[PDB]
Amino acid sequence: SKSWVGTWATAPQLVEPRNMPPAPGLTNSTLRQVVCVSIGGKQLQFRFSNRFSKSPVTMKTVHIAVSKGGSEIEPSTSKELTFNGQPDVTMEPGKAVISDPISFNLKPRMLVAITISFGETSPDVTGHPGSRTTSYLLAGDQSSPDADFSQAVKTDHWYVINGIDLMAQKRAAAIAILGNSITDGRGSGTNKQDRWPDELALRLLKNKRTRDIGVLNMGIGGNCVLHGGLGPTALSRFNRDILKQHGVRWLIIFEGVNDIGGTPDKEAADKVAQGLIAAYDKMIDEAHAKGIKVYGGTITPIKKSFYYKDYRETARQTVNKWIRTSGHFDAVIDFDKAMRNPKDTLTLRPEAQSGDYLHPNELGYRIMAGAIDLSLFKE
Repeated sequence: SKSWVGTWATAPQLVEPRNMPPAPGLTNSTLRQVVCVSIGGKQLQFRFSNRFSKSPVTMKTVHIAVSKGGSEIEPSTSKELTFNGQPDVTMEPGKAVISDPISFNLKPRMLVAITISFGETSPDVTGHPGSRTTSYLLAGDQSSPDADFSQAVKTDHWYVINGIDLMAQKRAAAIAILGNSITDGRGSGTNKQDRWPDELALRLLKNKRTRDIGVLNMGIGGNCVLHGGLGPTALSRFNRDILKQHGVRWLIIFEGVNDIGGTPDKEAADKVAQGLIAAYDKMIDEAHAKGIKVYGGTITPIKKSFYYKDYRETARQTVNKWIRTSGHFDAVIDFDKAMRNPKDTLTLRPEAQSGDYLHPNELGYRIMAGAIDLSLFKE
């Protein structure tokens, strides 16, 4: 009568050199990370990824606890994870591991501190650079609940952690979201957990009908759908990051601006527009074959940003016209109409953007989530 449903996830990639951990590095060190769940529950599993590493990675211990802000925890809440009964586990190159199930009082929107003490690690690190959240690193094995991190090395990235799922009855389900920096939260507040999917999670949790619906943010900063970009492309990662999640009954696709932004002329931009349309249809069909409904987000404005060219704007309009009028998506989430300036509809609302006319700010992400009709998520 219960099955696993995702409550938090982050999309993995190979970490670029500029986003690598500062000294003292992960090997033989202890890393504390904070995540903000959506739905709550009582029995959890934790997922860790080595998908983009070519060496094994050993976690000597992993503890979970309620975060009190910053690097501090509520120590009476700390619990150790196990992997086939043992505290330590080694992830094979390119593979993930899932913890044994663990009882934990997980409340909606709880901040969970995950503390990993590592043995040997891989210099090609699997992680999520755009965490929008500070992590804390100490040399050595410092896994005690009373360990002092107040002075740990700060790094605004996530490493290794991949998901939290919980056991839930049939009414619980999750929304998975595929996107780029506009979804994983560039322009959102660091440690404020206020990316647009967070704002959606908050709206769902306060609406009694949707209170058991979780949110899985699979945005990747700089991501492309078709080719290039940062991290694996959306097409490449679709099976892992979307189809293999637990309890997903809806997918939001909101991605493609980076593909358009990378084009050097009209012919390349028109080709990208058609490629994006084809990619959307492929992903829609694959999700439908797994019983998942698919909602399409219109690509938001680019004028006044570094990406703007007249031929790129034409491609953006071609894509948005197809999203709005093809009927291939099960519904349309019109982020473009929510975010565009009423007085200059080709640009973002000035007060709702981060300064670059491409990435929204916190107000903008609130506006975006507020524009989603919650009746799209029914059981």
